[PDB]
Parts: sequence; C-alpha cells; structure tokens
Amino acid sequence: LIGACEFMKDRLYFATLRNRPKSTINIHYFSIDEELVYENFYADFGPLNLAMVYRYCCKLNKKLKSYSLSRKKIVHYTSFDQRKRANAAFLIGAYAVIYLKKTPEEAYRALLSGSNPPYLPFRDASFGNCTYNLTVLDCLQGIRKGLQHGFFDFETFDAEEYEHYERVENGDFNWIVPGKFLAFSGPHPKSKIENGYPLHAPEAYFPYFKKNNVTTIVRLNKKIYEAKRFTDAGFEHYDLFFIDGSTPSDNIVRRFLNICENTEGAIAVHSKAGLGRTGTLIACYVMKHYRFTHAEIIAWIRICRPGSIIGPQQHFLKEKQASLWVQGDIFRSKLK
Repeated sequence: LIGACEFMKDRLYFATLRNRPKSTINIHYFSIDEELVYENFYADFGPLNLAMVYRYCCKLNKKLKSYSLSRKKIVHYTSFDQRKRANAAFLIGAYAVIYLKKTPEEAYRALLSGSNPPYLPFRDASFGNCTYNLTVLDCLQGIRKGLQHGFFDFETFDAEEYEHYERVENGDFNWIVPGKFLAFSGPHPKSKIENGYPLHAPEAYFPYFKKNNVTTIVRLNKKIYEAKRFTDAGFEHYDLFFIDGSTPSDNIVRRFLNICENTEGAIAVHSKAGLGRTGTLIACYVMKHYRFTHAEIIAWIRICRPGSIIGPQQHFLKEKQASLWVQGDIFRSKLK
C-alpha cells in the first residue's frame, strides 16, 4: 500500500493500480471502474452522476459495516486510466465529505497524500477544446454546497426513480433543486417513436408535474409544440429563446429570474437537449439565491444532469458570478 491515500487511519485507502490486486486476510480490495460507468456525449468523461455517487456510498458503507471485513484494511482501487481515476477519486472524496464529515479541502488533501500524478480535470461535452477545467476539488465543493442547501439527502434519495426518469424512454429529466427546478429535453408535438427514438408530447409529463408541484414551463429553444398545450392543462408557460450553444442576454437572465422568483412551485425548464441553455439559466438562479460559485454550480448541475452547460456558457457563469451574488444580497435584504 505504498503511495495509497489514507482516508481512515489503518482502515480506508484509495489506490491507483496498474493490475488487478488480490484480496488477502489483511486487505480487501474493490474497484468500481467497470460497475459505475459514465455515459459520455462526446469527449466528456465525468463527473459521475448523483445516482452513481449514491450507489458508491451505499457499497462502501456496507463494506465498512460488514462483519467479514471488520478486521481488514479496505482499499478502493482504480486503474491508470486517468479518466476512470478522476471519477474514482471524486467518488471517495465525496464519500469523505458526506459520511466522514471532511471538508472538500481535507478530502482533496487526502487524494494528494500519496505520491501520485495529478488528477485530470473534467471537461464539457463540446467538439472542440475545453478551457474551463472542472477539477475534482470543484466537484467536491459542489457536493458540499448541494448538501449544505439540502439539494440531496442520501437517507431519502431514490436511485430507481433517478435512473428511471433520466432515460429518454421515460421523459429524460432530472431534478436540479428539489421542489424548485427540473431540467428536461424539449417535448415534441406527438408522443411517438421515430427511427427508434422515443418522443414525448407535453401531455405525457402532466401527471408527474402536477403530482410534484410543477407550476411553470420555461422553453429556451425553437418552438415545435404549441405552448397552449401546457397552459390549457393549468401550467404557466414562458418562452425565453436563445440560440443553441450561446449565452443568454441580460434581458433573458432578468426575465428568467423574475419568472422563477414569482412562483412558489417548481419550474420545469427545457431546451432541445435540456443541457446547455437549461443548465446555464438554472445556474444563474442558484448562484444568485444560494451563493454557489461558478465552479460549484457547474459541478452540481452536471452531477444531477451530465453534459449540462457547454462551451462559452461556462465562462459566462464565471463572468456573471459577482453581479449575481450582489443581486442576491440586494434581493435578500429587501426581505424582512
């Protein structure tokens, strides 16, 4: 275990190993590299999504409470594939934050505690270069912030539901802020199957939305269904179009924040994929109202909905952070 990162004195370690190790009477080894696998869009490779973080933490907690392993060092290993290794490092750092009560900085210090190469930064889903480098530390800080503001709770998290509704066959949506924001791909005019691709019409969503207090739909992409189909059914509906892969005007950001601040229910936000444009505007709201940094919210939203926030949208959020924070301080003063 030379070079291994120690997370619990004489008890839990994170190791990078070129070949499969053999568990012994003294050491239990396990890897998730082939069990929890990131589903990529293009050259993005992580971070692993929230349900995969949950499944890891469940796996590890059971090992640490197991009688058969109670006298053993438990070693989470990953390989020399740096894209597997960054996700594996993210997983055990996140466990450290959630269950071992370490700060993101402590968890990350542990990840550097061996003699190991740096961890590769995560990147976006674009076809070019990505110069917004989302690090493992950023992802651990996003986890801490989500925990801090109750955006997830692994005592109640329902991974079967998460894994059900993320699928295009079941509507392709994810909660980003419980009770407040759901992100999804844009409905089509008719529920059907076209070239083996399942398409959902607005009405398909009504039961879930009504049951979960979705009062408002915000569309950010080109119109291919009549807004009336939602408003008839009782939903508020709003159009704030901006071009795929671009950043929204001040006017669009202003309008989005007013729409969301003036409902007490949840807002279902969509674009074409529900990734770039949708993630960018939700990020603006969460930076203003919860004071996430740009790195924390890009991490948090991608953990909930991989592929979210692309290309220039990333540097946009960094550029707008300071003013969104100010606008939030003003907003909260004018309360009371």
